[PDB]
Amino acid sequence: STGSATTTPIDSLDDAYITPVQIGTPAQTLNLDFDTGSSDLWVFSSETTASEVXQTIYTPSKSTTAKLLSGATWSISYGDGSSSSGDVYTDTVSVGGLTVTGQAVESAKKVSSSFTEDSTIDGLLGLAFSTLNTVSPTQQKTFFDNAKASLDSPVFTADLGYHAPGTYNFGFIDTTAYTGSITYTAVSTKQGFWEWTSTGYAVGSGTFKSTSIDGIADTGTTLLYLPATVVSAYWAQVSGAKSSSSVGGYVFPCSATLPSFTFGVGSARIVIPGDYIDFGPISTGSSSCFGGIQSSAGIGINIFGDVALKAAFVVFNGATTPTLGFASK
Ligand SMILES: CC(C)(C)S(=O)(=O)N[C@@H](Cc1ccccc1)C(=O)N[C@@H](Cc1c[nH]c[nH+]1)C(=O)N[C@@H](CC1CCCCC1)C(O)(O)C(F)(F)C(=O)NCCN1CCOCC1
Repeated sequence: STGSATTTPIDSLDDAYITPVQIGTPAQTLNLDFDTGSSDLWVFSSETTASEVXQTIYTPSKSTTAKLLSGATWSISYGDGSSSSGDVYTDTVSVGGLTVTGQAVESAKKVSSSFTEDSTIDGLLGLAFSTLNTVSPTQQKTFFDNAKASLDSPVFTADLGYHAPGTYNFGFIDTTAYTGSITYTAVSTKQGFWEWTSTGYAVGSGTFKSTSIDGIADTGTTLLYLPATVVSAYWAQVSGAKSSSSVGGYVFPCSATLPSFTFGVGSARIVIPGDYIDFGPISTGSSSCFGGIQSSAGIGINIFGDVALKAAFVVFNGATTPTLGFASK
């Protein structure tokens, strides 16, 4: 089997991307943030404290296929400080026409304020490795892990758009969605992520520096977070750019024509166009824009988030020894 679903930016800044997910019988359609940096499928629900709901909710008692997973609970927090917790059902879940039975659906009893505040995100669908799942006492498998037995190939692909709709595919590689060929690189699962080592980088039309960059492919992070020295080298080529203590990163004049940023995948190169690195105005109508490449020093891990991923066609190869593929597009 295969599935193919459209993923859409939630706002004008490409802050996040949502993808429809059908849960239960009859199907309840929720828009979830597909997140290759975590491993829980959790939803706003009829269980969620009412004052914390502003979203479409899952009601397990309206689904004939929902089963309570007795004794199971979950609690998660994210790098940006947000959190949620609750209890666990198994139910039928479909993405893009691909159906899994027995998927753990983590029903939120409570959600943090940033979740309440974002009307567009009805929950998360984690796509990192199942070892990061937060259900206790027994961790639960991701949607991808449960799908692998039936998929035509144990893969999924991310084709995120720049201010445009894009696609998540499960079980096949669409050869018409990219140019050139895919280059694969090794993945370490020791921290539960799609963690890999980039072979280096270049700024604009300058030289490629072969300094290894260990980081994670994370569709649930907006920006590209790289080592301080790399980020400094990038913004050195932007004459109005400076680090802003108060705003929380590099800011630059919105009228700048930004250089591209190239990262290495083995011998291959993925080029992020300059305008992808313009995240957007600090506030509507500002003359200052926030950079899309920021230092990873505060977060402690390099993150190839959406600014990077949306420049590529990305293959998450979940064979027993997983790998990550990148192609230009
Ligand atoms: C506006 C912004 C200044 C650019 S922002 O950083 O706040 N944008 C958010 C995404 C967002 C956009 C719009 C609406 C709501 C949320 C962002 O990029 N958050 C990252 C920031 C980050 C990463 N690292 C340090 N900081 C994040 O937490 N991403 C997680 C998923 C997000 C959470 C908020 C809701 C949307 C999904 C994440 O899962 O990708 C993660 F990898 F960063 C992470 O937190 N992974 C958790 C892994 N744990 C390990 C232990 O086992 C449990 C799982």
